Amino acid sequence: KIRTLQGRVVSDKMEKSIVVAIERFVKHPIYGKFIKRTTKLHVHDENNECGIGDVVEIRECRPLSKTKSWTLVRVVEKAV
Amino acid sequence: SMQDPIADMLTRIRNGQAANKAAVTMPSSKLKVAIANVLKEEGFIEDFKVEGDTKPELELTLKYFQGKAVVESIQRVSRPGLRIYKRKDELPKVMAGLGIAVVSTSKGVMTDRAARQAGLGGEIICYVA
Amino acid sequence: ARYLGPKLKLSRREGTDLFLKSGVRAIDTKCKIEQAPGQHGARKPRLSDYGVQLREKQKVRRIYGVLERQFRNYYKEAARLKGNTGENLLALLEGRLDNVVYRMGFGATRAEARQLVSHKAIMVNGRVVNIASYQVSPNDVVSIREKAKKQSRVKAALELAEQREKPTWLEVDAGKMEGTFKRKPERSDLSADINEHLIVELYSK
Amino acid sequence: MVTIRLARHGAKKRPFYQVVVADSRNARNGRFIERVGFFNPIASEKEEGTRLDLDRIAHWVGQGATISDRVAALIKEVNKAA
Amino acid sequence: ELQEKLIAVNRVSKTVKGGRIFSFTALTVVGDGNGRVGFGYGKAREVPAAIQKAMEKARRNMINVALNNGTLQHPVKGVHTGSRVFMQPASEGTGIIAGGAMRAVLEVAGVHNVLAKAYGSTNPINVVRATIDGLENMNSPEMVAAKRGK
Amino acid sequence: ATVNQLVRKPRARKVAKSNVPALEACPQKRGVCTRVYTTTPKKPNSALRKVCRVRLTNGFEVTSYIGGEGHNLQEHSVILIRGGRVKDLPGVRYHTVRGALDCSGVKDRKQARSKYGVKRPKA
RNA sequence: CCCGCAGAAGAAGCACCGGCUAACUCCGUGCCAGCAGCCGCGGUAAUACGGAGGGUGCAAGCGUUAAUCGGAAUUACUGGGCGUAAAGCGCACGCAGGCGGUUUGUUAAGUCAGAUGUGAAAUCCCCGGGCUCAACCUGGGAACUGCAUCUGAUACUGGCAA
RNA sequence: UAGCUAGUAGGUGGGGUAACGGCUCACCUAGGCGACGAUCCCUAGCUGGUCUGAGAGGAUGACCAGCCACACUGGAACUGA
RNA sequence: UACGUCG
Repeated sequence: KIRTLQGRVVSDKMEKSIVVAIERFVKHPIYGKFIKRTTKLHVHDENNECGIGDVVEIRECRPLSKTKSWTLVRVVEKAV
Repeated sequence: SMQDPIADMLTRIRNGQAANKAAVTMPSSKLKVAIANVLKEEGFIEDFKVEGDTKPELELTLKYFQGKAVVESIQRVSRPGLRIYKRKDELPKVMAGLGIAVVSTSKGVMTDRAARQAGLGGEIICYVA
Repeated sequence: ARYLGPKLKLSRREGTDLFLKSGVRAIDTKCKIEQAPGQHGARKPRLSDYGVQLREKQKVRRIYGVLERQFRNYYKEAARLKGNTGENLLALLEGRLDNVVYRMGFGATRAEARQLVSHKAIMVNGRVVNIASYQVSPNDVVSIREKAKKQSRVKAALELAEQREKPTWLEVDAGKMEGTFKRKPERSDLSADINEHLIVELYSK
Repeated sequence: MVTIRLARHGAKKRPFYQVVVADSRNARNGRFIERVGFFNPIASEKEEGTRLDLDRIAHWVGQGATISDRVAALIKEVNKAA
Repeated sequence: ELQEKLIAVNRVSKTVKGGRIFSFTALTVVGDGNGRVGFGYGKAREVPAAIQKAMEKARRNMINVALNNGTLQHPVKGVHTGSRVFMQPASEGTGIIAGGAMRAVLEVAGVHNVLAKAYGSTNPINVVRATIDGLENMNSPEMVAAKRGK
Repeated sequence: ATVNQLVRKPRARKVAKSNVPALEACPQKRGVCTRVYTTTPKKPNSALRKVCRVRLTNGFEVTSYIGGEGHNLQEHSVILIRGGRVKDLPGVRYHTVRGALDCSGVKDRKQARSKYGVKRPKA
């Protein structure tokens, strides 16, 4: 299959694009504590179906603008 | 508030051994009965008994060999502030093998000898020395 | 790079016969052993703990004729080898070629054996070895060449080989003047009075 | 061009050559794709002096790799067995 | 087969009416070479009387240690006053490699090849007291198996 | 000390700076010895300590002790400063290498001879 | 590299000796000259200064200086503390954060097990081999504690539902 | 050093490149980054490794090898795979 | 100064 990620929409307001925060849960190298850690990504969506506060899966593609090398596959869990 | 009931259990057993207490009661759970079954199996407590219906109460009949107490030092390793997950190679032996370390592996709650023999590591709960 | 001095002085600071002048006569008789290692040698030292460890290391080096960087390298090799580091260290000192030439009775002392080794009078396995610290493997044949065979020294040295204890890990045979290092010497096969834990602890501080 | 060639690695007055597959415009003792055998021109008169993986060499010559004169001489020395 | 050795002599003082008065304290450890370790303090006005009181107190007040073959069994930590002390059996980890005043008690104790490292304070009067406490609460595989059934 | 508090802000031991700003941390420097002095020590000691004041080659003007019995330094006398504090004089941090550029070896010396710049007497 | 020649013949210094720290006396100097890494020596009998005799440690080196780590558990993750030694905010409310009682079901993100790809070669480690040995060179392995993917396990933690 | 950013963030279309791309231009939207530390300031080639350490770490990155950058200083292209 | 022990 393809490698994909899941994350939530952190903001919405851009012209056929979105930005998604990813939560990786990584152990501290010295201290041995599992710490949450984000990764904000500028993600493309044609016809901008996902709004703010959603949860969306996301795959990597060719560059579509500056940063923006990521595009959604499936919007889940939109509940407001 | 209570945020680590396992360390609370081990505290009950340290302070029961330290006060020459015959038996120790506490609120009960699946993990405490799993650990208590490991402790009875390895010979650190005499018996356990879970009573009650809607509020279960685990009771550990403690051991005393001579006048001295059997549970010499019980420590909580994987506390909630910082959890400790060892592999089957990193899996420690306590008092150079004379003292078990209760590891929660995917197959169940085992000792260090039993889980190093089973070929699988996990989350190391407590050192019993 | 080697000592070159008064030998019996070194044997007199240690308080013990270091076999540094084995030679013709018997037990020392002209050493004033124990009495005075220098001018204030009549004083008892009241030696420290560093002093006993140090003095044990110096006893062993002054026996086998090794200086410090070379000895220290023997300690590193004895440390990394599997087993007991004291016993490994004596096994490394006993496999030295000048030592094996001394044990076989080819030299009267270890310095005379070191000059036999040094002056190309000794072959191992049919190849001449010029080096005092060649490490003799088990099941080797070390012998004297045709030059420096039937020279006086070695004959006299074999004469005083019978006065000593005939080491178990050798095939001493003096007829053909060739020997076989058969096995590594056990710790219980040598000298009984050196305390190698003191030199392990000396280097491990 | 990729070349199966020797690369000098021993001490002074005592060379040990390792036969590698390099992009030919690298340095001699520099970057290689894979090493594929060795060649000691002394070694002693004991057993080998040279071993050399003929399957990987045949793979690279199948890919288009060239071979220097020494490596060709060594393959002409170790022909299939001797 | 008694194997006595002194660790520390000091000059303490008292400060009476007319000037000071200087006394000497010994601190020795005896032991047979197979468990059986004792320490004694002892203080007197001259040094040989001090060491003699120290030996005489140390020959009594002697404690059993459950040795292994020639060494400790499991790693043990003994604490006394300000002086925290670690030990590790070092299964033929050659030579007694301990700090000062711990080398002596481990030497006459009969152990041969452990690894130590004292922490905290390293006053000699309290670093033994933290080796015996230590070697005292170190128990053997036939004692743990006695306790817990098997 | 709590592991969260160290994730938020880790441990940090300070830098423990150098006693000897002989800059770059070079083993010796050379200087011109702007003047030559004798200076009285701190309280429990008393002497007159022979000490020069030096314009180094890196710009720094530092004062420097002169070892041994008797020297031949005077005011221009290019010397090789070394590094090493004389505790008994307040504020000298350096020494002069005897037996160096314009600093002769100590006259009539026989022991510890290398650290005073004196050659072996022929005998 | 091998053989022959002549003759011990061409071939030993450097630091230190009060404690730490192995190794001691005499003479000169007399708060001076000077020494010193710290403690500190020297104001007339100085084992601390300078010399000598003696000894100790290293050795074609030996000392000093500079720099790093160690010792230093004196930044403590392993592995420290906070009544009085330095250290509990003057006290609360509370957002983000950290942590979260108990039972069942599902998931399997953390966690664990296995597999695959990769983690260049050299270097470190192990077992061998070649230089008379050693340093050195070298064959094979281990290792590179990682990351990614796939396959599973589901006790603990997390997500979801009750 | 708490705000930084107007080709800036995104979109549509044209151009450009070997190739995606604000890479560039016109128009439209008003975004984007930031206390998980942006922006500014000081320092610095990076790594395999090296030194020390029981270890975890700490320091460092001379030789050897991989990558980047530079070629008196600042800029530009031409030829050419 | 200064604390180091026998037939």
